[PDB]
Amino acid sequence: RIDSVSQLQNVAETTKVLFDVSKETVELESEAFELKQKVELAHEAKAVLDSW
Amino acid sequence: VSTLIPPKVVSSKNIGSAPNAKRIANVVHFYKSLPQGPAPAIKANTRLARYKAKYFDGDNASGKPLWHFALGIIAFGYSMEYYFH
Repeated sequence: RIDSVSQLQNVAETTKVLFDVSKETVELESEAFELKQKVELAHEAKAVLDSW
Repeated sequence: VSTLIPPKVVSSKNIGSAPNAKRIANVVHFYKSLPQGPAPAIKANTRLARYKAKYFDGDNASGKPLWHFALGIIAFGYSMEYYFH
């Protein structure tokens, strides 16, 4: 029973770290969307200009 | 998408394994254990608890109380022979 208990003890603290970290990462991808639109506009502009 | 909350919900690992059942047994049993027993019964000096102390110990399988007790009945009826004769 002590063996079972020891696993759970360590988990309880450390999991909270991952919990935060995971959402933090997701936030970064939101910001990446703003980038994506910047990238997009540049690509489009270069293409129209290339045709000219 | 955000990580789900399963890892942090533990309250069904408190009955979830079999030694929880054993635990709730021996947290009572061993806690209510005495260092040594209450007493084994061997003597008490009622003057026949002494008979038990000499003869009817935990380790005495020695035939001596049997012999003594047998001889007692021999002493009983032998006198009764002379009560009837």
